[PDB]
Amino acid sequence: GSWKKFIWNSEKKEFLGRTGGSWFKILLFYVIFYGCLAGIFIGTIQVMLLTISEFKPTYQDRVAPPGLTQIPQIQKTEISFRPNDPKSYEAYVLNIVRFLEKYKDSAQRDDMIFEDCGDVPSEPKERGDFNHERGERKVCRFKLEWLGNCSGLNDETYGYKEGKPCIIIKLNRVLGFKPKPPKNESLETYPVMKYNPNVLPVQCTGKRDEDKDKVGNVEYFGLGNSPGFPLQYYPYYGKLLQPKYLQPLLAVQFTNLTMDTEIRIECKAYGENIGYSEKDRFQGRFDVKIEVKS
Amino acid sequence: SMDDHKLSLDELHRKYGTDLSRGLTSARAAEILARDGPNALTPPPTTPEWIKFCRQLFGGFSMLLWIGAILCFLAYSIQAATEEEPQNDNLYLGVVLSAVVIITGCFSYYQEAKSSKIMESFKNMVPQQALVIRNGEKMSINAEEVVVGDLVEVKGGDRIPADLRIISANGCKVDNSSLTGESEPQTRSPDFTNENPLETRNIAFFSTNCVEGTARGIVVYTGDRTVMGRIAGQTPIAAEIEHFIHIITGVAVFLGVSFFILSLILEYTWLEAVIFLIGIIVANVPEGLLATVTVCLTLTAKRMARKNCLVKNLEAVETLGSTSTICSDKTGTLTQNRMTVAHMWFDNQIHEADTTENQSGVSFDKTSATWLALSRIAGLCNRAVFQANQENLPILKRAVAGDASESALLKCIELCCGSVKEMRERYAKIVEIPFNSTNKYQLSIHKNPNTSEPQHLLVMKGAPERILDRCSSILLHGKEQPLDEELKDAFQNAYLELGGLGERVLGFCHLFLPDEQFPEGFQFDTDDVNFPIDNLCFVGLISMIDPPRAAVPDAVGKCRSAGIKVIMVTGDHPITAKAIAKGVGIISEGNETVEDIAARLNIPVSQVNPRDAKACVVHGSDLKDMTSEQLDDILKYHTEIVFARTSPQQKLIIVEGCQRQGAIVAVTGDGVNDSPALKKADIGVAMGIAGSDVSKQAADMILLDDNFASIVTGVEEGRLIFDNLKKSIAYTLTSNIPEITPFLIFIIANIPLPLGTVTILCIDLGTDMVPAISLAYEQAESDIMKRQPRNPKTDKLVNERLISMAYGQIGMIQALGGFFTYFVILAENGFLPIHLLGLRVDWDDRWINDVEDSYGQQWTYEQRKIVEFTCHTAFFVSIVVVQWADLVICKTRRNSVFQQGMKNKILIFGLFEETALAAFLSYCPGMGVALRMYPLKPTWWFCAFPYSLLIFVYDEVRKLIIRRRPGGWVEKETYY
Amino acid sequence: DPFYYDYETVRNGGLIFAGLAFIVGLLILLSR
Ligand SMILES: CCCCCCCCCCCCCCCCCC(=O)OC[C@H](COP(=O)([O-])OCC[N+](C)(C)C)OC(=O)CCCCCCCCCCCCCCCCC
Ligand SMILES: CCCCCCCCCCCCCCCCCC(=O)OC[C@H](COP(=O)([O-])OCC[N+](C)(C)C)OC(=O)CCCCCCCCCCCCCCCCC
Ligand SMILES: CC(C)CCC[C@H](C)[C@H]1CC[C@H]2[C@H]3CC=C4C[C@@H](OC(=O)CCC(=O)O)CC[C@@]4(C)[C@@H]3CC[C@@]12C
Ligand SMILES: CC(C)CCC[C@H](C)[C@H]1CC[C@H]2[C@H]3CC=C4C[C@@H](OC(=O)CCC(=O)O)CC[C@@]4(C)[C@@H]3CC[C@@]12C
Ligand SMILES: CC(C)CCC[C@H](C)[C@H]1CC[C@H]2[C@H]3CC=C4C[C@@H](OC(=O)CCC(=O)O)CC[C@@]4(C)[C@@H]3CC[C@@]12C
Ligand SMILES: CC(C)CCC[C@H](C)[C@H]1CC[C@H]2[C@H]3CC=C4C[C@@H](OC(=O)CCC(=O)O)CC[C@@]4(C)[C@@H]3CC[C@@]12C
Ligand SMILES: CC(C)CCC[C@H](C)[C@H]1CC[C@H]2[C@H]3CC=C4C[C@@H](OC(=O)CCC(=O)O)CC[C@@]4(C)[C@@H]3CC[C@@]12C
Ligand SMILES: CC(C)CCC[C@H](C)[C@H]1CC[C@H]2[C@H]3CC=C4C[C@@H](OC(=O)CCC(=O)O)CC[C@]4(C)[C@@H]3CC[C@@]12C
Ligand SMILES: Nc1ncnc2c1ncn2[C@@H]1O[C@H](COP(=O)(O)OP(=O)(O)OP(O)(O)=S)[C@@H](O)[C@H]1O
Ligand SMILES: *[C@@H]1O[C@H](CO)[C@@H](O[C@@H]2O[C@H](CO)[C@@H](O)[C@H](O)[C@H]2NC(C)=O)[C@H](O)[C@H]1NC(C)=O
Ligand SMILES: *[C@@H]1O[C@H](CO)[C@@H](O)[C@H](O)[C@H]1NC(C)=O
Ligand SMILES: [Mg+2]
Ligand code: NA
Ligand code: NA
Ligand code: NA
Ligand code: NA
Repeated sequence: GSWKKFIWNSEKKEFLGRTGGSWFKILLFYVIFYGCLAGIFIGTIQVMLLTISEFKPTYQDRVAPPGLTQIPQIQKTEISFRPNDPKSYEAYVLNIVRFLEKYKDSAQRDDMIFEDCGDVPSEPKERGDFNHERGERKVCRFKLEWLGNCSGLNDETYGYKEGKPCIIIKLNRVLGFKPKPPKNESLETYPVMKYNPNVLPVQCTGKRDEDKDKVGNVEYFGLGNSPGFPLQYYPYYGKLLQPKYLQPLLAVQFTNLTMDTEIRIECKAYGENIGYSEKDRFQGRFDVKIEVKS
Repeated sequence: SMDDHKLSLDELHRKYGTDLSRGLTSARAAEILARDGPNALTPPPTTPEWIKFCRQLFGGFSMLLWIGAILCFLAYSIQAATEEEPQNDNLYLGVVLSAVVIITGCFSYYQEAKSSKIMESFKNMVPQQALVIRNGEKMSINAEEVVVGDLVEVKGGDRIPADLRIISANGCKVDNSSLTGESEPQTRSPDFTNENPLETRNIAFFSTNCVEGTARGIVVYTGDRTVMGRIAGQTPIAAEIEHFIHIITGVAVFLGVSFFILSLILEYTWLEAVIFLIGIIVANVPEGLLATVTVCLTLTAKRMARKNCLVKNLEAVETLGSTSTICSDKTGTLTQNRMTVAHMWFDNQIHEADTTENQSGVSFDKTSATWLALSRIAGLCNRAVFQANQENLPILKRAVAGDASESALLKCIELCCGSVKEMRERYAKIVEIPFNSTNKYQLSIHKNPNTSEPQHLLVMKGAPERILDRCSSILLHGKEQPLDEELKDAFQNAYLELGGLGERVLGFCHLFLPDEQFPEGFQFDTDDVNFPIDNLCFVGLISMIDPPRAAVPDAVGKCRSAGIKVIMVTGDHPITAKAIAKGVGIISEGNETVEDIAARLNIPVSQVNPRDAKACVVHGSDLKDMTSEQLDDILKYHTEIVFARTSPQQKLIIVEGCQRQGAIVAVTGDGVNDSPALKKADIGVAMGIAGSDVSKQAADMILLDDNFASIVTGVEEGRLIFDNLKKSIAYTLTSNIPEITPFLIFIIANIPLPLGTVTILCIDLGTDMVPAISLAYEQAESDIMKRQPRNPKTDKLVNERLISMAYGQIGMIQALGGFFTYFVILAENGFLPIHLLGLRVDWDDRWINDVEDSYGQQWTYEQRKIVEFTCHTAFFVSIVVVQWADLVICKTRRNSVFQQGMKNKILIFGLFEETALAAFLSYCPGMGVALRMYPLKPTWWFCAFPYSLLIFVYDEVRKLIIRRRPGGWVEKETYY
Repeated sequence: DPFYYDYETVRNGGLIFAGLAFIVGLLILLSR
């Protein structure tokens, strides 16, 4: 090839066609150039961060109706297990136990942070304003005993050992959001359940028509007797003003599932604020497929 | 078939429409033009337009997007067959990949058709002309309208218009290299040689030339019926572009395969990886830089032909711009070629110009025998006559047949001393010798009407220093006084102060052939040289002015500024040539030859060192006695060289000598024997008005107005294309860093992906389709004729400086301008910049529908993908905004845009097209489900304005440093 | 309402700007 000419000379001392005092300047230029570019980039980022608040986002319309999720964090909306096989349902129980750590009664004893809101559903509690004039805001404390037959004060496999499994439903946190339950015209929503003016109602039914004959009985567990989310929480003040906030939960158990069939179940939440989508199959709603092998 | 050469002239009456004299008929011309077709020729059939369209639509690099669209439709068909909820998002990808090739195929076809329409329009610009002898009288016609049974005349240098049959020939020798291949001139005559019309002295053929002589002949075969009518690429600047595209293709294919095998590691579901591969390789290769060359070359030729400079192939355009030496003739090119008579000399007296429109003015018409004798020489040596239809004007306005230098003194001896038809009345005619540039003579023998001098007299004119040795004994006061050395001193001083004014001079003499030997009845012959051509009777000199063309002294200055050597090659005396060269400015004011510096020091000439003289005047007889090493050292030390008394055969030696010193030579020629010099120089320039056909068959370009300034404007137009190509190459390469670096930061820093495949295709489609072609219409700069000629073996199109400017500097600011907008949108929706580091795995998990942001809110998967696709949309918009400033800074190279202007309108249409496409692709309804492009807030459109302004400010200040300090460090490292 | 942001006004403005910036480019190109 072209050896010993375009690599090194030592009759002009030109490595790669450039002398050593010329290699220094062309590298000093690029070091200074990329230094000033990094400086201008950091400076524009820093200036843009001054227009950003630290209590409220600038735009909230892309989380505007929240999602609705279920706590055994599963992989394709599928739950499948054998009750007489303690290695099939172990990951589900581990997920539920790791989620319900902060909801324990021994983790809510700090009375200067937590407070004792009522044991019946009530109106939303305005903690003030997003202006840092009162420091940290107190949080209502959620008792685990309201999730009875679904909490860890009993069967610690949460029903998975004895057939009938149970999920825990929660609504996604949106900063400043107060959910509006539907009105009471007795014609408005579907089909019929117990109505409460301070409860956002949730209902879990079968998806297809052969699933309504196989899902069996469905039990709900929450605060009170009307199934849904209580309203003396909301609207949440953000994790700067309210660390250790506890969102309300709702447990759902399926006591009479049909064996050896895959059952599709749809859970929907109703309200004026709550809206649904056709591409987002997790907005205001979700679905799960349960298959109890025997 | 048998041609009518065996049958004689009686059967030529009885084979065609009864004409062998006085023309055929002007009315029968339309009859035969109605009976048969025009005298045309088309052997290429056609290739149709649809196959040329399909070559563009399915060609190179556009079949990748066709197979990508096929794979998208295939994946959609498998999803729609075998599953419920078909979710047609692989159909919209297929129609996007279809629309992109349809748009780029239509655009490249439109560019190729617009270039071909200009290129097949340089026909019918200098059409052929044939000399027929129609009923009327010797007219020239469009030469596709020659009919059978017509009678044409062909002189020396003309191309034969159709297949002939020679009737009356005066020494035609033709060159039958069209069908034999031999380049030897073979004679033609109405005599018979062979019983075959291919090897006879008879009939001549289509597409040949009489290189000498003059012959009249009848037409037998026209059109696609003749003997030769029946049986019958890659510009060196396009080769560099299509070699550079190979290396960019290699780098793009490597980057595409290396990104493809990393997309599958991050679980991209094979179709997305393949479409990403195809998008990277298509966006990183500048295929549309190949049509730009064809747009840049062809349009340049269209600018040249409107400046009277007509190229014949596209390879001549790009070699005109690198010219280093122009070897030009003088009469007709540097001067106007309209001679007038001034400052005669006889009886040791320089007379006055005789220009008044009143007779017996200041000083003329002292009627001795001398003036009537010299007028007899001026009238009886001429073959030029006044044309017809001219008894309406008197002297200054008539049209004269023949050359200019004979018509000029015809226009002088009509003012005084009677008429010239009176002189044809008086004296007789026997024989003549026509002037050629190898003898410099013109002599003619004539019979006196009277017996006052009963001896028969011959008249002679020519070049004065070549006449005087023959025509010796000066007739001073009607006498026969012999020569003295002071008589030749008076002659030399007279020629000195006649050539000092820049005047052309001729010399005149006569002999009186005495009838002591041959009586009054005695026939005479010439090429039998039986008459004395030595010791004749000299009379005196007549000079003519020749005014220079009005645009020449600015053109010589523009050649001097641009570093172009100009060599004057004349056939005149070294006095007149030196005076004309000092007049127009070839020999500059400040350079001197050896002779004037020897005369100003009063020292003899064989003592001065020839290295303080920058100028030179080389006699033509000394050029024969120069060896090949004695020639190029005159082409090396002197800057201003003038060759005088140079025969047109000696031009080839000068061309080869200039080429042996490493130059690109442009050479002007207009004769039959100028053709060896024309197809040896790098640019042959023929003349269009006073030009032969053999000259404009052998030249690379034609001067439509015979002007030296038009060659210099052709050099400017050839110099423009390298700037205009470099600017377009520098613009197309800057959009590769923003199309590559998002995936690298996505895989290194683990942030959500800032730019996707569809928006890469949109970026490339808009911002590299129209504004890349707009930079070929850019005008010139203020200093294009202020730089050295490029050396087309050392200066390439693509440097190291160009690559480091396009990739290393402008592309990085263009990438940062989009990354800033990305962080702005994600910070305003709720994800601050430090939170984004390491979020890629949870963000792209389809079954995690509560992802916590900086404020504590929880996000569904399709809720956060809409924010990511808004970020993709604004990346595309910010790239458009910085490409505005890139296109504005790329239009100059060292001038600023404040002293250049915004007169390019294709560029402004490209800017508006960019902005309109970016606004429509974002704000149209239905774009969210097809392209997945979402609307932007109005305040997010101004996020890339600081980086556009930074590009503009930096690239203005760098050009100011280049202009203020030439040869500095910045011009070494940043001048591409 | 901090959760609405009507996009129809900016869409109308963007399409008006697209039509304007297209016809002005058409009048600049065909000005010859
Ligand atoms: C997978 C990782 C991807 C890495 C990032 C991608 C960037 C790489 C793209 C650059 C390659 C393109 C160069 C093509 C060369 C064309 C060949 C040619 O004809 O040139 C003739 C010329 C011939 O040279 P010459 O004729 O012009 O003059 C003499 C030059 N010498 C003395 C060197 C011979 O060769 C060159 O172009 C030399 C190239 C020098 C390198 C130029 C600087 C490039 C800097 C780009 C890196 C900046 C960062 C990139 C992004 C990273 C950020 C994450
Ligand atoms: C905020 C942006 C707006 C402002 C943008 C500023 C743009 C300016 C960029 C180009 C200017 C570069 C300055 C070079 C000056 C040296 C030239 C000179 O004086 O010649 C003689 C001197 C002396 O060398 P020399 O001319 O004699 O060359 C040597 C040749 N012999 C040996 C034969 C004599 O030139 C140099 O040596 C300078 C070399 C160092 C190169 C520059 C050092 C780093 C500074 C460059 C940073 C550029 C800032 C970019 C930031 C913009 C961010 C986008
Ligand atoms: C791109 C070139 C031409 C100029 C560089 C522009 C920026 C200056 C680049 C350089 C390196 C980047 C970042 C890479 C490393 C991080 C670690 C970061 O420290 C952290 O807080 C992360 C770890 C933690 O504390 O949790 C502070 C600096 C920072 C943001 C850097 C800030 C500047 C970045 C964006
Ligand atoms: C031309 C290409 C190579 C650049 C595109 C990649 C980005 C420039 C990368 C480089 C490092 C990244 C980031 C790494 C972390 C820093 C921290 C950040 O710090 C702050 O501004 C706030 C810190 C504070 O206020 O405490 C400055 C910029 C930033 C986001 C960097 C911004 C640019 C990122 C996304
Ligand atoms: C295109 C060229 C310029 C390369 C990109 C330039 C950036 C400056 C590069 C250099 C190394 C990159 C990153 C590699 C190491 C990380 C660790 C990171 O530390 C963390 O806290 C990350 C936390 C986590 O990942 O979980 C801070 C700096 C950062 C983002 C770096 C920021 C700058 C990156 C993107
Ligand atoms: C502005 C100069 C530096 C560029 C010259 C050519 C551009 C075509 C100019 C003409 C007017 C300029 C802009 C003026 C403001 C509008 C706002 C933008 O629309 C919005 O304001 C968002 C909300 C809405 O459209 O209703 C549409 C494009 C844009 C940036 C224009 C795009 C084209 C600009 C950059
Ligand atoms: C050019 C360099 C050397 C100096 C940088 C000066 C720039 C003009 C600065 C000043 C304020 C900066 C930015 C601050 C915020 C961004 C995003 C956006 O601002 C908002 O997000 C406010 C929206 C809202 O809160 O309603 C529009 C303006 C922009 C692009 C600004 C563009 C100009 C920046 C980069
Ligand atoms: C976001 C911005 C930084 C990108 C585009 C900035 C351009 C550099 C702007 C600045 C002002 C604009 C132009 C406004 C009109 C004039 C016409 C022209 O005025 C003349 O005197 C030309 C006279 C001639 O024909 O010779 C000089 C350049 C030009 C300034 C400007 C060229 C550069 C423009 C397009
Ligand atoms: N028709 C003519 N009869 C007698 N002498 C002539 C004639 N024409 C030209 N000459 C002289 O002979 C010289 C040689 O002829 P040319 O080659 O034509 O020179 P030129 O025309 O002056 O210069 P160029 O640029 O080569 S055309 C001329 O320069 C005249 O001095
Ligand atoms: C919660 O679980 C308890 C046992 O863990 C259920 O109590 C038993 O329910 C069965 C149902 O027929 C009765 O026969 C038993 O007598 C009950 N035992 C006790 C100790 O109460 C209880 O029904 C469950 N609650 C539900 C399903 O709402
Ligand atoms: C489950 O038990 C209930 C008893 O109330 C019965 O009505 C229902 O049909 C049972 N479902 C199945 C699937 O056996
Ligand atoms: Mg001539
Ligand atoms: Na391309
Ligand atoms: Na040639
Ligand atoms: Na570009
Ligand atoms: Na590209």
